Amino acid sequence: YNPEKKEMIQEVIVEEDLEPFEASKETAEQFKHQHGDKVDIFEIPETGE
Amino acid sequence: QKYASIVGVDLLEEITKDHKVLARQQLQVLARYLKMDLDNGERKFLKEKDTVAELQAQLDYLNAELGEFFVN
Amino acid sequence: RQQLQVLARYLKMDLDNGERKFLKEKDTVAELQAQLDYLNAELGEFFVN
Amino acid sequence: RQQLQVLARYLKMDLDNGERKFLKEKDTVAELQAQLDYLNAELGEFFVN
Amino acid sequence: QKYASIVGVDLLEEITKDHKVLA
Repeated sequence: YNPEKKEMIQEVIVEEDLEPFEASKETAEQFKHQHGDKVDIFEIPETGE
Repeated sequence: QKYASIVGVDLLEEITKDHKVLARQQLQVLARYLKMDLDNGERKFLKEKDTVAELQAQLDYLNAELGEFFVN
Repeated sequence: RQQLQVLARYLKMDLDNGERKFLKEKDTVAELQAQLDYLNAELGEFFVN
Repeated sequence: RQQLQVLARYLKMDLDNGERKFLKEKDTVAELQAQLDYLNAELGEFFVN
Repeated sequence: QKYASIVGVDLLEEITKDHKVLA
């Protein structure tokens, strides 16, 4: 804890689609459940990720 | 080298990649300009693959209950 | 549109692969829904429920 | 604009590097102008000229 | 090998191409 640098988080709306990242199956379904329409999740058929 | 200890085990074309990255990114922006959805296809597919599994479950159930002989 | 097509062709990328696989699954549904609608005809709603 | 950005990112090129270095020099000026405005306050115009 | 029988005769840069195709 450095009171000169007190960590908060601001909610922003993605004005334009993000660069994809890899998650586990479990963690991706967790993103899909939260975001609905506003996320796309696709199995990478080699890895399973 | 710590896996090695426990089990007992002892011991050019990244330029063609960096172009295809650029082409991939260039494609994405043209798509975004054309209001074009390069996943719409695969999305609708995954959603139909679910309705099949669902109907195949209903139909596999009735074979369990009545038997092959009666359904044929 | 034309510029997109040539980048796709360069990336060995198939912008229909999605819709093709879909149309081919929509057929296997119609087929299973026919088999299942048949058995409701034969046994009746009351017996299948 | 978007097409430009991706070519830049491909060229490991930094379209802000210029403006960043500038803002950081505009600060060292304000800082030296403060030191120099101070000494005019203390000694006076007449003595510094 | 059938020409060989009649006459009597016994026996990297395809990536720069694929770009120039695109251009």
